[PDB]
Amino acid sequence: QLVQSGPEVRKPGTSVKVSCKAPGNTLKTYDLHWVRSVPGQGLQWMGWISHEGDKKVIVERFKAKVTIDWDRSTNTAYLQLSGLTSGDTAVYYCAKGSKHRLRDYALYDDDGALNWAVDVDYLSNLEFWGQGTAVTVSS
Amino acid sequence: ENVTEEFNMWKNNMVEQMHTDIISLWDQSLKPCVKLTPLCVTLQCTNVNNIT
Ligand SMILES: *[C@@H]1O[C@H](CO)[C@@H](O[C@@H]2O[C@H](CO)[C@@H](O[C@@H]3O[C@H](CO[C@H]4O[C@H](CO)[C@@H](O)[C@H](O)[C@@H]4O)[C@@H](O)[C@H](O[C@H]4O[C@H](CO)[C@@H](O)[C@H](O)[C@@H]4O[C@H]4O[C@H](CO)[C@@H](O)[C@H](O)[C@@H]4O)[C@@H]3O)[C@H](O)[C@H]2NC(C)=O)[C@H](O)[C@H]1NC(C)=O
Ligand SMILES: *[C@@H]1O[C@H](CO)[C@@H](O[C@@H]2O[C@H](CO)[C@@H](O[C@@H]3O[C@H](CO[C@H]4O[C@H](CO)[C@@H](O)[C@H](O)[C@@H]4O)[C@@H](O)[C@H](O[C@H]4O[C@H](CO)[C@@H](O)[C@H](O)[C@@H]4O)[C@@H]3O)[C@H](O)[C@H]2NC(C)=O)[C@H](O)[C@H]1NC(C)=O
Repeated sequence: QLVQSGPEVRKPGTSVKVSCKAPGNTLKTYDLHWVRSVPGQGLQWMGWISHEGDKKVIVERFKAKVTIDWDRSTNTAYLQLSGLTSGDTAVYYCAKGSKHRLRDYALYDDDGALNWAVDVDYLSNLEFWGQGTAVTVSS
Repeated sequence: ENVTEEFNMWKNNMVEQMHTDIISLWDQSLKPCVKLTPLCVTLQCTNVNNIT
């Protein structure tokens, strides 16, 4: 299982922080995802930062106001929100999953080396999910 | 006729010269041949199947 920070209430305008912790260090090879769940509006994908540390994809719709960090030493996921508007009043879930790092077009060299490779990675699944943190913004 | 000459198979230089020769031809025949560096790759190998 996973642990998330407790429910939070924030006055709009300032920032909020959410922490997702794994028990000890048993989930390190798996990649990290953040999701949002506006009630009655389905679920949205906040973004992900992978597990090797080579990706930081965050959806552009939330790129400006949302940051996702990972502390290796404590093995802790950090989610920072800045705008904190009425639309952010919802439940944020931390998920641990796995991807498929396929190798697409790659330029081998004459001698047989690997000059470069786009090797774009594909999302496979999100096995482990946090208990969910409710963030309430009230004016 | 009537000729006696010393011989020494072990101090003979002909063997050394011809060894150097054979080495030279062996290398020269390999110079205009296909390079095989791209073979040094990980090999997924299994045992092989109608074998004594
Ligand atoms: C000759 O070149 C080809 C190039 O295509 C190459 O084949 C590809 O090799 C790569 C390297 O392993 C394969 O990438 C892995 O793929 C698996 C999924 O494989 C299954 O599904 C495919 C179809 O998509 C099937 O064809 C295949 O047979 C399998 O059924 C991924 O799951 C792997 O992801 C792991 O590694 C990633 C990094 O590489 C991680 O980011 C990822 O999170 C996964 O982590 C794994 O390891 C963790 C520890 O490191 C562990 O904790 C996790 O639980 C997890 O197990 C990986 O991306 C690729 O599938 C191959 N096929 C194709 C079409 O690209 C040949 O191997 C090569 N021949 C040689 C070198 O001899
Ligand atoms: C030899 O090969 C190894 C692995 O095979 C390489 O090691 C990785 O190299 C990649 C670069 O391709 C590194 O990825 C980059 O890491 C940066 C580290 O940033 C730290 O600080 C920021 C805050 O500023 C943190 O947010 C972050 O988590 C890190 O703690 C990132 O900043 C980079 O992010 C940028 O690029 C990504 C996409 O790549 C974008 O999404 C981001 O927005 C940002 O623009 C990037 O992720 C990776 O860290 C290396 N890992 C290790 C273990 O070394 C070697 O680089 C390679 N060496 C050579 C010479 O080829």
